[PDB]
Amino acid sequence: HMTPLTPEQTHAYLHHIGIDDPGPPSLANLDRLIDAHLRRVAFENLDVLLDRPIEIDADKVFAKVVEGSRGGYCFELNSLFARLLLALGYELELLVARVRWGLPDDAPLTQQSHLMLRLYLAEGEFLVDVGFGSANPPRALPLPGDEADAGQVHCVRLVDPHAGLYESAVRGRSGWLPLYRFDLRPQLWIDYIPRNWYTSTHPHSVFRQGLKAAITEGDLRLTLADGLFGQRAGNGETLQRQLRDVEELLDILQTRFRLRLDPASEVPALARRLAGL
Repeated sequence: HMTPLTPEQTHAYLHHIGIDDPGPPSLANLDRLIDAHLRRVAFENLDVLLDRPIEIDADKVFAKVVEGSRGGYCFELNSLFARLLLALGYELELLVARVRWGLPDDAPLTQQSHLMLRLYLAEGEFLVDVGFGSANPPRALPLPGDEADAGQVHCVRLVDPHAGLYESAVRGRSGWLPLYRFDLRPQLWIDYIPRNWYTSTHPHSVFRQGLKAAITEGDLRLTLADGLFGQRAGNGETLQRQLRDVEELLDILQTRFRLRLDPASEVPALARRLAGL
């Protein structure tokens, strides 16, 4: 069940991401939480690479992220963030999407396989995502946005009114490039159990095939794709560098991505696993 965090949990989470007083529900306050979360809590699949189970129950993700100083992927980060938002008094529904990022509109259908959130504020409805990784938006997106506003590079658009089909997209030269497409059917939390099981254990899951990590630092979105370290200014000049050795990779994970890795029970096994990347 999707129930809010406890007060003690709320406090600790807020402190972890560097917000002292979150203020009452509003778009400005929501954006502050989102921005702080993207800078503190990395998107990462390290546990999947260690063949550790990804558990999505509240207390388990809480302990991993807040108490353990680790990140996770969409079913971990967006569910835990949803529970914080519920505890802060926001009103939301869970949504699910089919991921299209980096695919031509020709490519076949993809699985419903990303969790994101629909927020109902007095001032309008917003799509909220802190768990999409490299291409994650830096703020809450009005649902839908305004395609005529050039400031809105990320934009939610109704693409098939008949089918109630929306996309979260980014402004391209050749048109809008979808991150993912979805309809507005609210989701029950238990229906993400098979979705999470699939991404964490299915041998064809992209999360089992290499390292993927992302975090916001300064003006930049930092990413790792296996040993390739990227820094994207967000309008999209990106500098990239192949990391030289596992030692460099491990140092960057612990510094730039802010991950706490146990020197005995994690780092040695990770050094071996990452060496092939």
